[PDB]
Amino acid sequence: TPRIQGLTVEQAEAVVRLSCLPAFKDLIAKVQADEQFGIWLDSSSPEQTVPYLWSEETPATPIGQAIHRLLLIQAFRPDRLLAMAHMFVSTNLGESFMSIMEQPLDLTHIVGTEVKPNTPVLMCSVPGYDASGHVEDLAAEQNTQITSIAIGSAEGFNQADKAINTAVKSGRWVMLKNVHLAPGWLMQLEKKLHSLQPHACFRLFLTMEINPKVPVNLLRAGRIFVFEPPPGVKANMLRTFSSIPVSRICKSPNERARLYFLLAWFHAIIQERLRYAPLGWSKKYEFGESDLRSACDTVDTWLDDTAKGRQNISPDKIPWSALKTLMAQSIYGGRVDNEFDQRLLNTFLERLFTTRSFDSEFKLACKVDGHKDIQMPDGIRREEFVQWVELLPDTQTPSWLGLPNNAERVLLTTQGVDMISKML
Repeated sequence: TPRIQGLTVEQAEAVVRLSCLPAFKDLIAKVQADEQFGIWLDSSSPEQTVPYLWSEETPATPIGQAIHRLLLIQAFRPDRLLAMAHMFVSTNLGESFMSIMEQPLDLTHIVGTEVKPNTPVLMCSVPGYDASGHVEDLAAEQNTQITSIAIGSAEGFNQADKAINTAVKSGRWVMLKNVHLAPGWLMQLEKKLHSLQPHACFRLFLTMEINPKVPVNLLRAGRIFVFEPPPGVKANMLRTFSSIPVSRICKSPNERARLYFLLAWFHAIIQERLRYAPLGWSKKYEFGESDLRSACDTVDTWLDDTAKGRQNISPDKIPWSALKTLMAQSIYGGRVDNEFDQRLLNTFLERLFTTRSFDSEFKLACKVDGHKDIQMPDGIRREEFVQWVELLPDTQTPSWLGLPNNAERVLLTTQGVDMISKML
């Protein structure tokens, strides 16, 4: 592994890792002859501007050029490997091959026609996301009665059996909540379903969170439907503001809405900071909806005790140290194991939760991309806050979190080496 100027040791190792094939015998010579090679290495999207580095004697096919680009990128810039696998499959299978999935999933016709009656609609949902909105939208759009139930008891078992016996003849779209908590009942449902003769309009939605306790034969005979919470600080804040009711945030005093906005921003920034582990947190915790609910109850009761029904209080009147200590030691620092992670949560709360965050000068996230800054909306109402989070920029660098801007890059290169291993 030599030290090529402009190439890292890993890049030279990957050059050796591909250099057993006659397309790139003199790839070191080609790279050292390419003057704009460093500029291309610094490019934001190098896939569309791959320089001519493959050497051959014949006019190569577009698939050959695409795989030459893939070879060179795994040599040099492995971060863009997933996006150029996207355009590589676009090269040899059409650009509209995956254009349905870089697009919100059209569930309606697919579940109405492409799903067998005897194959239940496996309603997979990652924890933290609830997909009952989709089945409610479907039920509203066909305008028929739907029995959405929660399976958590023997009475729930009996009602589920009665509803299944009704729906197997009525042809109904029936959703069964949190079925992953009863693996034995799920096994019973599957082994009955394999012998069932369902209606041509009857399908079962099995809303589950990711657990390895599910029946493998149900996964055999199931129409899997995996969703995710859409990535984005904006998406997390909109989800938080959709879950939080309007009355609770509009209730007096008028700084309660600002405190809830601070809570939503903090929860969104930590939850988005989970997905860039290990640099965000040293391990993946579960900052969930119950954690947000505990935080909301804490701030609600402490602000109620402080204000005692006052329609306005001073920015210095708010128990900032009380909320800081409750967050860091009981709400979100309880699951924190390492003291380094505890200190990190403390520094988040020191920056965010303070009395200095009620003026126009303060910034929610300093040095976004080194030059831009984000400032709080000065409105005092939930409508103004939700308008500010609607009108946020679509771009979201890791400096929004506080991670350096190359956090997305290191996540991409870890995803690329995982792509290599998973396809191996």
